[PDB]
Amino acid sequence: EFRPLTLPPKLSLSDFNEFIQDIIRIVGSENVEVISSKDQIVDGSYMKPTHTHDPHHVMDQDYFLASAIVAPRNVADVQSIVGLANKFSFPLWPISIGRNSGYGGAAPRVSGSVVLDMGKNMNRVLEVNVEGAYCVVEPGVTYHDLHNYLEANNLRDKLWLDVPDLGGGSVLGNAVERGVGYTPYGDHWMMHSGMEVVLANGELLRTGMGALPDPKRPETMGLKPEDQPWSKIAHLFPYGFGPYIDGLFSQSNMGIVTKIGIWLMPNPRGYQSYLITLPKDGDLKQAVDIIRPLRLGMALQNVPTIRHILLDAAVLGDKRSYSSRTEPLSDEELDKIAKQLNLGRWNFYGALYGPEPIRRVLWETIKDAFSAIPGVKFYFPEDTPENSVLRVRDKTMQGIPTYDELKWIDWLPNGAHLFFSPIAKVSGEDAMMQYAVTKKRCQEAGLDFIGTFTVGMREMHHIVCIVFNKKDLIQKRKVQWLMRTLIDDCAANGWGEYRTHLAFMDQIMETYNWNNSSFLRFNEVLKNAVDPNGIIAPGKSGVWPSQYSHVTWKL
Amino acid sequence: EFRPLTLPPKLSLSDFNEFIQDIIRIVGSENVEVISSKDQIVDGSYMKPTHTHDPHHVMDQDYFLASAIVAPRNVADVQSIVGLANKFSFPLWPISIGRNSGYGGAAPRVSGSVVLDMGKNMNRVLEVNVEGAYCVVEPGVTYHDLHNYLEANNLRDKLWLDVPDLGGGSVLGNAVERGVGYTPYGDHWMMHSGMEVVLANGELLRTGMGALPDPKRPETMGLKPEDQPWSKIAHLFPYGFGPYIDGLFSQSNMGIVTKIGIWLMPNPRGYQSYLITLPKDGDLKQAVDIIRPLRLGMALQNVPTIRHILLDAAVLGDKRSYSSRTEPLSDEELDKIAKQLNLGRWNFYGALYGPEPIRRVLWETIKDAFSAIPGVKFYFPEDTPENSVLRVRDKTMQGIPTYDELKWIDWLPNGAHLFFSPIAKVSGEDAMMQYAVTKKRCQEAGLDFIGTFTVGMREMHHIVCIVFNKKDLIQKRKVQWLMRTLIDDCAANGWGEYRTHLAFMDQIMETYNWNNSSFLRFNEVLKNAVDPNGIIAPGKSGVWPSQYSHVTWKL
Amino acid sequence: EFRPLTLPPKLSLSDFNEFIQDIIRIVGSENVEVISSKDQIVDGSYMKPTHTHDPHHVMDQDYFLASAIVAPRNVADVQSIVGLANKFSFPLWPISIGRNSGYGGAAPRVSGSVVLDMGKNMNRVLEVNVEGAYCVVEPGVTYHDLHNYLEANNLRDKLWLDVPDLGGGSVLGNAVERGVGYTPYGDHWMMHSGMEVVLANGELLRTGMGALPDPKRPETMGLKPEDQPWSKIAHLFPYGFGPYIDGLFSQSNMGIVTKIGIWLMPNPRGYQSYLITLPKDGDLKQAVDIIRPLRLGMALQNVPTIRHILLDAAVLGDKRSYSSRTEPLSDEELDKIAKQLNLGRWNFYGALYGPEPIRRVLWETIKDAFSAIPGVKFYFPEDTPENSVLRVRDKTMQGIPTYDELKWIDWLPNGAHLFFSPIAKVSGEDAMMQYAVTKKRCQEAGLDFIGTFTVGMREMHHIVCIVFNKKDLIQKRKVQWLMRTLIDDCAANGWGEYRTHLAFMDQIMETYNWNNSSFLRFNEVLKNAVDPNGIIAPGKSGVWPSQYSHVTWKL
Ligand SMILES: *Cc1cc2c(cc1C)[n+](Cc1ccc(O)cc1)c1c(=O)[nH]c(=O)nc-1n2C[C@H](O)[C@H](O)[C@H](O)COP(=O)([O-])OP(=O)(O)OC[C@H]1O[C@@H](n2cnc3c(N)ncnc32)[C@H](O)[C@@H]1O
Ligand SMILES: *Cc1cc2c(cc1C)[n+](Cc1ccc(O)cc1)c1c(=O)[nH]c(=O)nc-1n2C[C@H](O)[C@H](O)[C@H](O)COP(=O)([O-])OP(=O)(O)OC[C@H]1O[C@@H](n2cnc3c(N)ncnc32)[C@H](O)[C@@H]1O
Ligand SMILES: *Cc1cc2c(cc1C)[n+](Cc1ccc(O)cc1)c1c(=O)[nH]c(=O)nc-1n2C[C@H](O)[C@H](O)[C@H](O)COP(=O)([O-])OP(=O)(O)OC[C@H]1O[C@@H](n2cnc3c(N)ncnc32)[C@H](O)[C@@H]1O
Repeated sequence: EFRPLTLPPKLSLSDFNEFIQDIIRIVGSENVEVISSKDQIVDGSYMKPTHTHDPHHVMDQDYFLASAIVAPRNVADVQSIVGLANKFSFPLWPISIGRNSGYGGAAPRVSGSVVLDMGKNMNRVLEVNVEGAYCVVEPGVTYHDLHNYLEANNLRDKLWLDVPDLGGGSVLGNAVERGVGYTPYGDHWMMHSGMEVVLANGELLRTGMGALPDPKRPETMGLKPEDQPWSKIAHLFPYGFGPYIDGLFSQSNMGIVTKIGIWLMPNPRGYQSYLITLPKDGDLKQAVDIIRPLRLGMALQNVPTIRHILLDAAVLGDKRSYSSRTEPLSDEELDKIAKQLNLGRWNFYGALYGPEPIRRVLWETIKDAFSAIPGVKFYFPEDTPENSVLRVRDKTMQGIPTYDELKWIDWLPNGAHLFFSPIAKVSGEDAMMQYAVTKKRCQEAGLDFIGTFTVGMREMHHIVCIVFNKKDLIQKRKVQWLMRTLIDDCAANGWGEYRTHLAFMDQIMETYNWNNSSFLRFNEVLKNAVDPNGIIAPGKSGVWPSQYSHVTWKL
Repeated sequence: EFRPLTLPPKLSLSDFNEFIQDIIRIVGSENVEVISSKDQIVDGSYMKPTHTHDPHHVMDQDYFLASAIVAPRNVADVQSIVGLANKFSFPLWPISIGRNSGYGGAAPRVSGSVVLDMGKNMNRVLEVNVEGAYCVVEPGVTYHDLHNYLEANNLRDKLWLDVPDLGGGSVLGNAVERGVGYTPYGDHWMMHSGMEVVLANGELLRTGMGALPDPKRPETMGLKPEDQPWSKIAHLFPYGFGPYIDGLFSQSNMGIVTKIGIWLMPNPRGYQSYLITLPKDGDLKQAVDIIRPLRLGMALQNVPTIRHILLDAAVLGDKRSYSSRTEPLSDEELDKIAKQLNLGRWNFYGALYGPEPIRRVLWETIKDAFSAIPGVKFYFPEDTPENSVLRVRDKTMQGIPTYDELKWIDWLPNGAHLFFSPIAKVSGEDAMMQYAVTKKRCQEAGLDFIGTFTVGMREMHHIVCIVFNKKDLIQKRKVQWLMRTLIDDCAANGWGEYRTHLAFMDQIMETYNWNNSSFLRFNEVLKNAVDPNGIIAPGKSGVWPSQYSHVTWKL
Repeated sequence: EFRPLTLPPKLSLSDFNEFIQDIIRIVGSENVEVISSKDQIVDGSYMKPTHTHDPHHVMDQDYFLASAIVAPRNVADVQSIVGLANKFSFPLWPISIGRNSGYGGAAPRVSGSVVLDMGKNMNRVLEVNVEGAYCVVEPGVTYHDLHNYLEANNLRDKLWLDVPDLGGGSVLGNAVERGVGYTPYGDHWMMHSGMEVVLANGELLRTGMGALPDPKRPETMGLKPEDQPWSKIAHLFPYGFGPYIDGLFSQSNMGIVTKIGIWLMPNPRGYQSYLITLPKDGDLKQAVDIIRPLRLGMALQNVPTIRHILLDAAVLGDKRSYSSRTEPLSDEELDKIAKQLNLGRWNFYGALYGPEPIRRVLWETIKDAFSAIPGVKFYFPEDTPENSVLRVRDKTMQGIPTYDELKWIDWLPNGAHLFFSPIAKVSGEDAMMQYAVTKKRCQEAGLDFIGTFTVGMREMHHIVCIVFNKKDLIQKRKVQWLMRTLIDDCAANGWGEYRTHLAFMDQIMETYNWNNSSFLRFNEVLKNAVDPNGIIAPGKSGVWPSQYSHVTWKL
């Protein structure tokens, strides 16, 4: 409790101690973990994450690190700490889950900060409404939970989730992060309606229609604002009236979110998952010119994703279990692998939704569509092996949370994922053009290119999956080089990343430099006005309170 | 030029004069119209709007009024004036079109303000890209234009708009206002990607991916930031990286928008409009419980709208041309009218989109769906008269801009529309429950209830259409009473309005009072930080720069 | 001493401790009670009140609560603490008595505050002057005391008090609260002349003529300002010269009052109390049209009060001792009760004052007046039973303090009074019109309407007496609902409450919203200027120092 390994800025030890003390004096000694010595070395697991730092560590492991961690027990709690963080100018690092792995996990941008483990005690499914087809959750509600909640309330037969590759993340955190999932409810952020947050001054706020208060009633009298129910329309319409501010709340540091309204997808009455294996590495090109109008025409239902063989392969076994060769794999061993598995070089998964008479037609147009690609082959989970990736993806394209993809995090003995994610047009050319670049460097990096193009409706997210050995300093540096390098090129070409690890937020935000950082600047102004003190997650999205030296702080 | 009828606050005449002078000294005498005497009495037309005030005037006609008007010729212009408005603390009232009729039109919230007729000279279709299925426009681009643009470039066969009941409004303004249209691209605001605005400090900003700058090239050298092209992804992905600020830009006074990226809907390959007449006033109830899961299942394509007989009737002829009776019409004369027209009490229009094999099925489920409603009857524009509303709605549900609905603005000799628009759940009950309230007051008001429920996907917008005689002070007051009254009740019931005339922004913003105006307050803080001086449209969405007395200002 | 259960805002534990320490270091350990654990559960009694909170608790019992309590021993003391409250920004909650029960008692608006038990040691009758017919008192002087003081100085034969229903309250506190009593000296606040208060800066002030200092004299040399006598005219004329500021001192948080000049009523030379029972519930109507011109003509002497049967009945026995029926009593059981007691539905008490030749005439006009009401019946305490309410009221209408009315606080097993008190015109219509509303809700509330119209000379105070069970959370919520509900309606009708419990000060102050809170705003400005720090009773009368989030604070 007395002497963490790292103080936040300008902070005195006594102050830390007092601050930390009052905090124990509220959330309970149970709710706080002070980080006193390096024996923190304990990185974690995906099963039970470390909140102190970056598990997959690229910089010094100990580089981005908490001074201590706090489990607020309830909103009022969050409110009080904000007060203290304000009294002492101790800044906070709020997190729901811990899982922002491949992005930094629980590690705070600024070291010596306070990690606000929000999900610990705030695990509630506040509500699930069928007629509205939505749910309301706390940070702590992981996807699996949100799911089991449905199962145990026999709702599955009426409403469905939308999960990301992994089952464990916070439904809530992922949404503010603007994460991605598979069904037609894939765009997480967009699926929200009505949120709540403890702004910096410690004041509570609820968005959109969340502002229009539920009328009064004998049963609702005297409940803290926090515990008050919401208005009817709160979660069925996100806008409200006048300035639509929710966005200041995603991937920013404008506030601490306590709750959120997530739309649920009504069981559609028909579902069919599949694969369309692509034979040549260059097929990736025509496939896109293909996938393009189908998605826009909505012939393409959920989010199409087109996987690189190894992703699947890695999902399948370690790199070693395929070729004990320190260098990266030859254009040739892939094909060999591509065949060993019955996959392509490129591997397109999707799903059809609803009444079969329409699923049937759609498939015709698609199946019929991808036919111009030679050696193309179509499948249904049944037409494939038991360890089959497509197997998992079927649960996936239907809200069922897996955990199997993690295994690809295993390719290299010390696995640590990291993802580069320039966004590119749905153009086979551009897709190809992008890729070339990406791969080339992975090469240069001593790296196996590994990645996928998830298809947005009018844009495409290229996720370069960089595993790397968390213990080989030589490689990690190679990775940092690679990273920052790719960032530069991408932008050189006009492609921005849309999400990133802690260590690159800056470089990333700077790419977005039109008219002289005009945007960053605007932002700063707003962060200032609202977080006069910088307590809330300074450095996020590379945004810094004036209290922070851009000089001492950026990277 | 010398002596407008109204000065903005704390402004001296000399100052006005100097301010106004320098302004002529840039935009040209052509670009400015000084409002010197009441002979402004000239209200307008929909064909060529008055910018000085509120055409359909509820308060004193002259109540909300410009001191003068200015047509910025180009962005730099807008930038300079901002400077002047800042030099003199003269505030501005930016408008694209002029058409915000039923909301106030060109009338500025604060009188003596400067009306910034943005659309006058900034009429450009900057771009339309087919592969992206989007366009980029200036305030001045009205819908008809955006349309004729397609026609004259033979694009109609590939891309389609999404219009509101009327053809003339600014595509751009309507979007920031969060307006509504008919096709599946009905949600205007949501269809935007990449915008540009002159913030208050006069600095330019482009959102999302608009921040990621187009790489350099010999042909783009030396163009003002304003004239620079955009990045590839600029208009195909709205988010960018870090804080998603676009929303601060809709229905707010955070900035002056110069341009915007609007998604275009690719010609779908099949379209079928229709009507399903509802016989009993109470049918409105079951219809909704009906429409509800179809929209969520997406069986329901574009935005369903369920019209009250009179809307159609009024679209059809004046109230007099149906019953010279100063009082409002009897539950009975309607039915009589409902029959005279072949319509119902309630009248549901929609459209099917794409390949007939799917249109066909959909219609079955729908046609098949509404069958539980007795006396229900289905139609295609062909199955109806030539003056038929459905005729117009077919052009409408397909991006073709009409002008015919205006005629309903004619019901009462001096027609002036005004709309009340509580938002309610897609629940027949609630729908009914809402309505009751609404109508009851229209009664009390000496008013014909006239309205419609446009169906949002998970919420429903009830548009009460209040015509009223712009010259009968007795009635107008009745209307104000009605208004403010309805506002109170609605909220009493938990329904917020989402858009409103100038004269009620306040009352409206106040309904949104959860946790003590927590939201309004937050907003104010942001407006402050960014418009330290209050020049930009103070009072909008009922948000006021501290420079403004809430005491002297609210209503 | 070390760890109260609640800190005031932004306060650190060490600070509390230091603050609390210095305070012990002056007023004595005897004078302070630190609130360390929930074992505070001890609500109290009317005989010896709890200062920590709200005895009759509507919100969480523990909702509004002290951090500790302090008994300043003398003014200098009050002055020093003010200093400390200022040094630490610890705010204060000053109280004389503790009895503000049905309003909150000793509970501070803001929890974690310091309760300033002023009356503990400042119990003095500083003076009673016969020729002036006034007295001067400290907070601690309860009414009984002020009375016994007269008895033991044989003054009763020359001067008389004016008590409220209860004997125990602070004569002083009740006056600043603008309380009410029975004789012609019923308007407490108005009976004051010359007061003294420790303003926020810790500086002492004496009002009106209190400012004109008593000339110097050998015997008065060197006495603290506090102990200095007053000028002659100090207590016989309230105004002084220039701005009449006393009012900033009643029901506000502009200062801590240490003393006050209260006018005494000279024994009048004749007194006769009585009752005029009203038979029908609707008699209440004509009675008022009756009582109206008599009061204005002054035929009506003291404050007439017209009681609802149950008040008397409850004064008489518990509800159970009349009808074991969880629901509220039938219009019928009342009449039955009304008869069981010899009372009416409505029950008008009063008194005649002075020389019999005039009392005699008055009574004629009155007796003669109420004769138009059928079944009307007149009485003198003698014409009634021993447990008779009128018995008590005779002592009452003559300054003699009872304690018997408390028993009505007993109707329901866990008794807790609360009072709603819209003010209405002296119009039988309005009176009736008001009542209807009030009762209707009590209904809805599962509540027995219980109340009375005390007649002001040109306005009438309707005191709805809500008992309710302090342990039944279901009911309490019902009460809050009821409350806030009634508040809304009343105002809907144009009736304001004039006094209220802690938990509604806000809702109440907001009703008073003419011209946009113009008044509240003005007030705030003044509180600001004078209590730059907010230490003095923030939130009172719903007025909050800018140091206080209206967002975090209101209700
Ligand atoms: C390891 C991994 C990650 C991954 C994968 C697959 C694997 C094997 N899939 C594949 C993928 C990856 C990236 C992209 O772009 C697409 C696909 C994912 C997937 O399919 N879709 C995704 O969107 N992400 C995937 N990820 C990444 C990762 O698994 C997810 O992003 C997790 O959901 C993140 O973890 P979680 O524990 O939910 O978040 P947490 O550690 O709590 O941090 C959230 C961040 O947001 C802010 N924040 C969080 N909570 C709050 C609160 N309460 N208030 C305010 N802000 C909050 C913080 O800044 C925090 O840093
Ligand atoms: C008369 C009428 C109106 C109408 C109708 C039908 C009729 C007969 N239909 C039916 C309807 C009405 C309301 C609702 O809610 C639904 C349906 C409409 C329709 O089908 N859908 C609509 O969304 N609106 C309809 N309306 C209302 C009206 O016709 C439209 O809202 C117009 O599009 C508004 O006029 P326009 O000329 O485009 O706007 P303008 O006068 O320029 O003002 C825009 C406001 O927004 C801000 N703003 C505008 N330009 C800028 C710029 N450049 N920068 C910054 N802010 C800007 C301003 O605050 C301005 O006040
Ligand atoms: C329980 C009850 C209450 C009651 C009753 C009858 C019963 C059974 N009678 C009937 C009645 C009730 C309400 C109304 O409107 C009319 C009639 C009362 C009566 O006949 N007349 C009344 O005026 N009130 C009656 N009340 C209510 C209650 O009994 C009285 O209001 C008491 O006199 C209040 O208690 P007391 O102990 O005197 O006050 P205290 O707890 O010290 O608080 C006073 C408040 O004023 C401010 N304040 C107090 N002291 C100071 C000092 N020294 N400086 C500055 N401000 C001070 C504080 O804000 C404090 O909260």
